[PDB]
Amino acid sequence: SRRYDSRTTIFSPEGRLYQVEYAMEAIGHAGTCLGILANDGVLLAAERRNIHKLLDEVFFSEKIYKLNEDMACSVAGITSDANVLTNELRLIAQRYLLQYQEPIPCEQLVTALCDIKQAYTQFGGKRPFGVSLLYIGWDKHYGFQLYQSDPSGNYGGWKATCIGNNSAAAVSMLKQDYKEGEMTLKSALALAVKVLNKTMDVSKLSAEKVEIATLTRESGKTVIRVLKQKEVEQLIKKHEEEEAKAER
Amino acid sequence: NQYDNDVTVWSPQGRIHQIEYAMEAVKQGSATVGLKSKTHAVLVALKRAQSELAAHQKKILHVDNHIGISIAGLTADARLLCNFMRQECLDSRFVFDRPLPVSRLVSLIGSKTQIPTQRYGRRPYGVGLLIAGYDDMGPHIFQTCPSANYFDCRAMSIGARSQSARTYLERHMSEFMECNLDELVKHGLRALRETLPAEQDLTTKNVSIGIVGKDLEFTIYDDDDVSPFLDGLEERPQ
Amino acid sequence: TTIAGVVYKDGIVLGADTRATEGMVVADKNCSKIHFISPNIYCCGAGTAADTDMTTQLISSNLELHSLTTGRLPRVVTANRMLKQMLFRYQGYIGAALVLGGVDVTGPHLYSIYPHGSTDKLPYVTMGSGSLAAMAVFEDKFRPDMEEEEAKKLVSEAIAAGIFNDLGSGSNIDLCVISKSKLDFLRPFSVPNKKGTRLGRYRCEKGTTAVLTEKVTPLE
Amino acid sequence: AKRGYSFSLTTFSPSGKLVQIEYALAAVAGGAPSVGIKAANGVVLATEKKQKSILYDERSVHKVEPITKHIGLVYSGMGPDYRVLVHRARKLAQQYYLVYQEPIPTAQLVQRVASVMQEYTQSGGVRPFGVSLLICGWNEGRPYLFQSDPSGAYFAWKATAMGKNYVNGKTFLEKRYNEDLELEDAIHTAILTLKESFEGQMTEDNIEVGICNEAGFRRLTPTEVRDYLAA
Amino acid sequence: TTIMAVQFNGGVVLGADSRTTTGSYIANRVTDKLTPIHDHIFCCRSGSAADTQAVADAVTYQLGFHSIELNEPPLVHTAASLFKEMCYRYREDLMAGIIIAGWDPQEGGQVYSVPMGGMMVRQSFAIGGSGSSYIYGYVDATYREGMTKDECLQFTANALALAMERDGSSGGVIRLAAIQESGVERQVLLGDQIPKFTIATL
Amino acid sequence: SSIGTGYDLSASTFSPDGRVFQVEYAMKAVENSSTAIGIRCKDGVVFGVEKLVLSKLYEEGSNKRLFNVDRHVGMAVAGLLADARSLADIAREEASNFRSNFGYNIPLKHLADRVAMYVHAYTLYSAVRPFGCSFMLGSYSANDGAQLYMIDPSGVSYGYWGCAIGKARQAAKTEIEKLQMKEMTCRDVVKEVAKIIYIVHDEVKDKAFELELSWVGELTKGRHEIVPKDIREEAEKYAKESLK
Amino acid sequence: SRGSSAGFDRHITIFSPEGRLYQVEYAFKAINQGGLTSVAVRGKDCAVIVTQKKVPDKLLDSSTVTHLFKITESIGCVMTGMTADSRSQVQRARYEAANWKYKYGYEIPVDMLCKRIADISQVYTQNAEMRPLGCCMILIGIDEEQGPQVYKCDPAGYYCGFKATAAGVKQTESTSFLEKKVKKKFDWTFEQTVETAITCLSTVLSIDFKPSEIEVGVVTVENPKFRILTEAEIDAHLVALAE
Amino acid sequence: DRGVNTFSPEGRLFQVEYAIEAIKLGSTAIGIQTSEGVCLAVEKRITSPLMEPSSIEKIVEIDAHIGCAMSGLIADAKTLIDKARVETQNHWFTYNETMTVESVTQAVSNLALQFGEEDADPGAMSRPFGVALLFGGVDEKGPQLFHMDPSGTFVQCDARAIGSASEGAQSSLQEVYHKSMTLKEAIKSSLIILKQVMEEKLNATNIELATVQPGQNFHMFTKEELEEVIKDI
Ligand SMILES: *[C@@](C)(CO)[C@](*)(O)[C@H](Cc1ccccc1)NC(=O)[C@H](Cc1ccc(OC)cc1)NC(=O)[C@H](C)NC(=O)CN1CCOCC1
Ligand SMILES: *[C@@](C)(CO)[C@](*)(O)[C@H](Cc1ccccc1)NC(=O)[C@H](Cc1ccc(OC)cc1)NC(=O)[C@H](C)NC(=O)CN1CCOCC1
Repeated sequence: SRRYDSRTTIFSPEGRLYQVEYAMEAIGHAGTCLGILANDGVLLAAERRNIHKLLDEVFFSEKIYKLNEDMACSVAGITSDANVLTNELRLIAQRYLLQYQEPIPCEQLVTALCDIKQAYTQFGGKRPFGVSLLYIGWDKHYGFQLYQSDPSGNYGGWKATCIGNNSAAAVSMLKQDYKEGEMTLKSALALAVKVLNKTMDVSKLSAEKVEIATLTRESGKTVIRVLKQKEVEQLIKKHEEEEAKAER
Repeated sequence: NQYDNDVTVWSPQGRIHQIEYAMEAVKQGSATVGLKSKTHAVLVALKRAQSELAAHQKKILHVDNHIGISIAGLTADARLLCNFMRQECLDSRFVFDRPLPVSRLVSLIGSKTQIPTQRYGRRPYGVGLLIAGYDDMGPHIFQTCPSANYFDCRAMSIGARSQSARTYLERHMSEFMECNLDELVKHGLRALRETLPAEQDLTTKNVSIGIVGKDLEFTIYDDDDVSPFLDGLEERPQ
Repeated sequence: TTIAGVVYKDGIVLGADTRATEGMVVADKNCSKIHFISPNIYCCGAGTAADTDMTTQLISSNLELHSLTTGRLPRVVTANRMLKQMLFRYQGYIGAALVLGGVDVTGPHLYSIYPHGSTDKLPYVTMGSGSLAAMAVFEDKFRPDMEEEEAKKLVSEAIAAGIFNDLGSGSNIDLCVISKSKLDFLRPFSVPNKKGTRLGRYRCEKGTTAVLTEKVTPLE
Repeated sequence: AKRGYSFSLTTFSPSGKLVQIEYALAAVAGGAPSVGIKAANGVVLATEKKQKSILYDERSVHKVEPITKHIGLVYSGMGPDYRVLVHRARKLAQQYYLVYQEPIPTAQLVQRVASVMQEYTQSGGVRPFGVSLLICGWNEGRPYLFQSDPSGAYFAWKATAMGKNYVNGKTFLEKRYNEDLELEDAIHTAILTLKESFEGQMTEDNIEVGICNEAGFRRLTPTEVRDYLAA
Repeated sequence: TTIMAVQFNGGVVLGADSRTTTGSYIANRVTDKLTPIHDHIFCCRSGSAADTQAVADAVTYQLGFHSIELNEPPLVHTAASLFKEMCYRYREDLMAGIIIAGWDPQEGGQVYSVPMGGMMVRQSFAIGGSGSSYIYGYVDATYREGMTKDECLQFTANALALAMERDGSSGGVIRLAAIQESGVERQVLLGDQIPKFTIATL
Repeated sequence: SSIGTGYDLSASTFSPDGRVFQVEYAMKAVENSSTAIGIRCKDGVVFGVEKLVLSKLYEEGSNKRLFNVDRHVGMAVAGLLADARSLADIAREEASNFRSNFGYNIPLKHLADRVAMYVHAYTLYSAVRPFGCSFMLGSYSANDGAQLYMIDPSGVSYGYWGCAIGKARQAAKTEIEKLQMKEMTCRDVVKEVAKIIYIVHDEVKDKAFELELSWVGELTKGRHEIVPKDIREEAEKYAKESLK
Repeated sequence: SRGSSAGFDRHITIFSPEGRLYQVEYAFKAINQGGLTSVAVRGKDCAVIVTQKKVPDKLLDSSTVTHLFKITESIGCVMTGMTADSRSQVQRARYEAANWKYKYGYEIPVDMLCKRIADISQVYTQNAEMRPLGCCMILIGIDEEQGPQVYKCDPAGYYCGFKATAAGVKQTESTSFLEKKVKKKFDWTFEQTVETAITCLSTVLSIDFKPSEIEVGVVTVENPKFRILTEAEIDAHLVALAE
Repeated sequence: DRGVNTFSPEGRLFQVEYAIEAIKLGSTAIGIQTSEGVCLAVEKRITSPLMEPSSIEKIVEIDAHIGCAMSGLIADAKTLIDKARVETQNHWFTYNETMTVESVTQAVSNLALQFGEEDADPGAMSRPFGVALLFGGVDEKGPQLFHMDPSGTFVQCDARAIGSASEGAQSSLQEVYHKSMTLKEAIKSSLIILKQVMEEKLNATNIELATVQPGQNFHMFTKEELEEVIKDI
């Protein structure tokens, strides 16, 4: 029995967790997934890996999951593990609503799942969830928010972050253009197209290959919207006009 | 070398090393002797001083009014097993109001000691006992091992250098039955004497005696209680 | 309720009224009491309505699971066993009195199942609070190996007797005919009772009710 | 005397790959080829059922199975694993019907089945399923075709092929598939996709095919297969 | 109910009425209270219809598996022992008065009584059910040592007819079953066939 | 029988040629232990065991390898005596459960099947190890006659006219094939059982031994009993006389 | 790559780089450890099972040495493989069959019984704690709807219906014999089916059997009861083959 | 890699043997049993002047008549000391009397080999306790001193040392100890032997001293109490 045990919840001589770190390597293979926080809203923009000609396209989205009436998330990592965690997030959000009759605040929802993910690293002898998540949402405590999750169970609030393929190269590209306190969803989308175009292996960048969703506040209630085909096409060709303008 | 980690692993020779290594603990423990007559059953035990400034470690334990045990091996395993023996005895007197027959208790040990030797992540009981008892069938001397096997004995000795004690009991086994209580104990500690190196002999410090029989219940004699038996020290020749 | 079943020449006829009651008031004038179990077996239900619905749906579900595994048409005995062993296990606390009927590879079979889990196999059975009235008709008019149209008439007359005599029964007569090659689920087989036409007009005209507050919410 | 291991048998490698899932994917790749095609009018599932001996009875076991009156399944890879997923899917479909009194949506069934497949990649003392599923359905006046793989990920397809020579099968499909073909034509190209990866020539007892439309899901009879087989 | 089983040389004779009551209403006027458990083993059921039925179905399952595993034709005593275990363990929950009667190649014809308590006793003849009260006198006066199979059939039919005559919760049709080495043979008595003992008053 | 980079460490693991070595090594345990035989006569079954004495300090009757499972069933063991006793306890309990459920003495073939199913259950997992014990079961009935069964560490059960388990099992079976047990009375068998044991016993390599004998048959009214000292001592006299 | 191994894929039921399950494959070679061969042939209105009956010595009571087993009154089987594993699978088959009738009110089909055993066998092929059963079951019976059935289930969990089958050492050589015989359009009477079963096992081993060397189990439409032939009746078929 | 209940070819349990090795890394402790009482001494071994010496407690009272000194992996002793405290109070509740020093020692010793992997509870011990204990107390049988080790073996000692320097301390006790010395001599002897083996210089802060005697309860020595005995150079 102990012969076949691979000890997933064990410490390295260095003082680290191999299975967590190896799970982190898995995320770096999944589609480039980024999100940035603006003054008037917040958005998620992800690279789609389901790009085959013979795919059907049944759902409203591929990697953008709706969790709450005021909250949405995107995923980088193992797709199947993501479906487990996102379903659990919906359950956590509903338990809060059952108990307090108010929407779950963004941090409380993130931390709740993160405590589950941490548990898998400490006890049970099972493999960690190979998923990193980006959370966008609104609550009456901090307003528009953006969060990030790790297989370790770690979480963090960000003004702008990226997870997945070419995570490192996208973050330094964000540092270049992001302006804190003066960012609008208008320019936020422009930044989103800018980063994805350079980081993705495709140099043309069609609407088929990217997925963008926005979280806004319209007259009291929260609006989560996944951008249509032509709406993305318009943002991409606008970026080309700024690319060809770089003859100065 | 790759079969000696668990009890559940049979070796190509048809042996279980974990059971065999557990038996080594009995050899590593201090020597003790047990013998019987037609009326009495006597346990003699040699106590060990960890660093002769601490008291000599306990060796003989109570089980019931008619049963007492001598230990060899792991103390903590000895107490654990003794509590089981005490419990089964108390159960018998509760339900039937009669003393539990020695043989029946010993066979209950044979079943309890077996269970762990066949489950993964378990270990054998690292202790060998010498059970002295008296019932309807007279006096009894029984031996248990880390292997759930048990033995009905005329006389028995287990522990370090118990081979020399065993050969003395071999020589004098034809005299034990018709012989009296005072002579039985003398024969017992004379066997226990043979285990000791030629320099040191028996004292009021290092000898423990347990006696159960027809007239008296199981009694342990330790320090000043052991001196009437030592008075009559025949002295050691070699 | 009034529910009844008959075994005729070609198969089974099942009958039921359409009255549901809460206390001594009619809750539903047209409720479905003949339930689907399988494409070849149907089951009538009486007593606690909710118990009737859920017990009949669970077994129907369990038979579909069974018939998918076997690839064969399910048997009326399996429906009988499944219903019997459940109702017994719940010591009669599930108040479902049942009339089970269907056509097998074995042939036409009819059962009556009691809330406590006792079953009877008979050519004609009645259950419900109108059972006595319905059973009287069968004892008087039933004949062995009768024709389909004749059996339809018999069962309907039995249900009618339950309707016009038992206060717990009323409204429409439902039928279900099951044979070796055909199934007729005749929902309103007979409408023997109708509401009298309101020849007086009481239509409350626009603006005859005083309002205190109004809010209009537009939608998509 | 029985127990059960608590530790995962599927773990992350140094490169970040779940080795057992990729090894299970090698298991489905060596299995009998199967094809599925959505036809905006119906769905066709067809699979190679090459027997071996003729001593085997062709009508005894099925590769194309109904989950319910409107959903069907086909597989590639290991027979025994697939059958477990069939009984599990049938149960899930019934759980839904008991609660909502409405036929389970195809998308909803696939998700619930994929979750079970996901469980066997993280749960203690088990290996993943060596099967990829082809699920077809018709609900809300629309045809559906899904794929569920060993990891528990699912994909919506217009047309796809799996098992032996699935790469050539898919390239054959993208050249031949029209997003406006009727069911009759869809069945024809499905057998043609199998023909590409067959060798040995086809009989009506040599392959298995099932259809799904507004009338429900059913298995095509050997007489009907023979009629389409006049290529 | 009324139920009855008589042991003869080569086997047993079983008899029951056909009435099932729900209060004062006959829910089933033609009931088969003689339940087959195995090839040669039968049981007579009285008391709760649902209770006795469930026990019968469990004994059939239990004895079925037991027989196959043992590879012998099942003992009547064994079938009676399976009834006893259930009727004794759940005596507070069940209302069952069972008579187990049958044949086996080891002990021949056997009749066992399992009353409501869950005790078991072998008898030459046994009677049970509410109607059995009215026929204790007759059954004790009529029974003779070593009756033939045809006489036992007459004996059960007579006793039951008298019981159905007086008891309200008994009536309908007499069902008889004869079990011997050769197998089981069944017959049914209707109206005229029931032994008439005329209404005896002024 | 060689490869052991795994394969032979667990009972839940097959070898590449399709063998469970843990069961085979468990069978080696019974091969190392002293020989035990049993013979089915016309009117019962007789058991005989060579009990090797490790020390003369053990009482005559210690390490008894003969067991009473039920009032009508006997048990002779070979191999690891610890496992043997626990298997006897299982057999005891199975036999008593039958009486408590069905009211009569358990038929031997059913008891043998039940116990063998238990034995087999210890050959399938890594959580447990197989029993290092082979045992024989004997019973006599007026309705069933004489019956003798043997169960090995794998869980295999067979009926025997004569059977040998232990160190010299193949050496003993050649001596039993010489006997006409089907026509013999169990009074004559005792003599012959003792002879076979003495022949098979190794005089120089193994030390002194005690002969244990039990029987169940017509002579013992169907009850399994230890052979009386006067009859046992007669057979030992006869067995030594055969060594001319 | 062919014959490749990673980790403990040859010790527990986990996938190899090729996608194989070596422990299950080793369980198939464990069937041949018995050294016996079984043959099953389906007739027009019957189903026949035949097996080797190797009793090495006088000391064994030959009535207890068998691989033919009754599951129900109407369903019998032949076990090929490890004897103790075989017994276990039979007791489970007996259990599932009796449980089926109790729950559903009718007798379990040969079709359904084989499926259930194969489903149970699947659990051992996915769980690492226990080995698969190194044995093979061939069930026969008259279905009250379809007629004579011959079904077989693997340690892998594969199951199928058959016109004829074999199991054991000389399996692949005797299925090759059965192929030739089935392609020839015979009149599959009881006589034809029993004799085809015997001659298959006879020519595949080159023995010419004595009545004590084989055991035969049959199921007929005229008698759905599972029946074992006995030496007297087997010899009758053996003397008839002298043509 | 093996299970925690694996025997060495010599007949010892690996984990139990290695748990004894952990004591050899702990701070040294001395207990002396005399006719007038029992004294317990232990070195604190402070690594930083910023660390509060009053928070390092290696001698704790179990009851008014029983004290305990510990050496090795201090963290492990938390449960052993707590279980001893619960046992003494349970005994008073049931029997209206104080537990004997031997009884308490035995109760704690029962917990020593309560570790394992398979066949375990939802919170069973995974390994032995890496501590040695010295139980000093007074009951009807006068004053006694008991020593428990990870194996479970408990024994009465006239004088015993446990820790990293228990080698030289035990042989030094076999020179000074007389079986009729006073408690004042016992305290003097123990502190002398303690300073002989300590790396740091002995003062009234880096050590801990406690006494239990038939006259009065378990007494923890304060700074001033220590100064009185430390002054003897
Ligand atoms: C006739 C009408 C009874 O006179 C039938 O048995 C009928 C069965 C039916 C009706 C509709 C749909 C399917 C089947 N029974 C009823 O209509 C039933 C009558 C009833 C009331 C109370 C009872 O006491 C336990 C038993 C039977 N009506 C209902 O179930 C109504 C709608 N619901 C309730 O009265 C609520 N009850 C349920 C039981 O627990 C107490 C509250
Ligand atoms: C005679 C007729 C009466 O004593 C028989 O014992 C007969 C037994 C029988 C019936 C059918 C098939 C085989 C054998 N008993 C009955 O007909 C029985 C009478 C009875 C009712 C309740 C009892 O308490 C548990 C005991 C005996 N009738 C029934 O079982 C009928 C079908 N069901 C009901 O009466 C419903 N009851 C159940 C208990 O709670 C009250 C409602």
